[PDB]
Amino acid sequence: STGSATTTPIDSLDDAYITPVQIGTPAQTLNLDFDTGSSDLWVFSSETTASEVXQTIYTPSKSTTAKLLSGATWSISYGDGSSSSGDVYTDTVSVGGLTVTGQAVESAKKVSSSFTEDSTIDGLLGLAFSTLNTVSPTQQKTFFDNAKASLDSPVFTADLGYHAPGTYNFGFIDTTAYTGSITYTAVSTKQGFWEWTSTGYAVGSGTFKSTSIDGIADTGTTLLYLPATVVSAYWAQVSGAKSSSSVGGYVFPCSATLPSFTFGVGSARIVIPGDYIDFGPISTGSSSCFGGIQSSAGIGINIFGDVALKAAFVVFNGATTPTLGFASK
Amino acid sequence: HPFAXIH
Repeated sequence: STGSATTTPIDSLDDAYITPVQIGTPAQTLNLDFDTGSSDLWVFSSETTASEVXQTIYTPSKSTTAKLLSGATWSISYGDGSSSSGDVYTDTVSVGGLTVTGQAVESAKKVSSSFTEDSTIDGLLGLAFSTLNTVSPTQQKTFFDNAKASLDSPVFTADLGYHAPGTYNFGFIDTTAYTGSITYTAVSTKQGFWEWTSTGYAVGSGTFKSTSIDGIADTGTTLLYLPATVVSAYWAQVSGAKSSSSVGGYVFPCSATLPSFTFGVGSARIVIPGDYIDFGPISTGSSSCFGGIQSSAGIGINIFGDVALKAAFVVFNGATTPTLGFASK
Repeated sequence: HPFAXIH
């Protein structure tokens, strides 16, 4: 089997992407944030504290296929400080036509303020490795992990759009969705992430520096977070750019034409256009824009978030020894 | 309004 689903930016900044997910019988369609940086499928629900709901909710008592996983609870927090917790059902979950029975659907009893505040996101679908799942006492498998037995190939692909719709595919590689060939690179699962080592970087039309950058492919992070020295090298090529303590990162004049940023995948090179790094104005009509490449020093890990991923066709190969592929597009 | 998805 295969699935194919359209993913859409939630706003004009490409802050995040939502993808429809059908849960239960009859199907309840929720728009979830597919997150390769975590491993819980959790949803706003009829269980969620009413004052914390503003979203489409899952109602387990309206699904004939929902089963309570007795004694199971979950609790998660994320790098940006957001969090949620609750209890657990198994139910039928379909993404893009691909159906999994017995998927753990984590029903939120409570959600943090940032989730309440984002009317567009009805929950998360985690796509990192199942060792990160927060269900206790027994961790639950991701949608991808459960799907592998039926998939035509144990892969999914992320094709995120630049201010445009894109696609998540499960079980096949669409050879018309990218140019050139895919270059694959080793993944470490020791921390539960799609963790890999980039072979280096270049700024604009400058030289490629061979330097190992260990980081994660994270569709649930907006920006590209890289080592401080790498980020400083980038913004040195932007004449108005400065680090802003109050804004919390590099800012630059919105009118500037930015250089591209290239990262290495083995011998291959992925080029992030300058325009993608022009993230947006600090407020509507501001002359100051926030940069799309920022230091990873605060987060503590390098993160190839959407600014990087949307420049590529990205293959999450979930064979027993996983690998990560990138192609230009 | 950037997002940073597990801690």
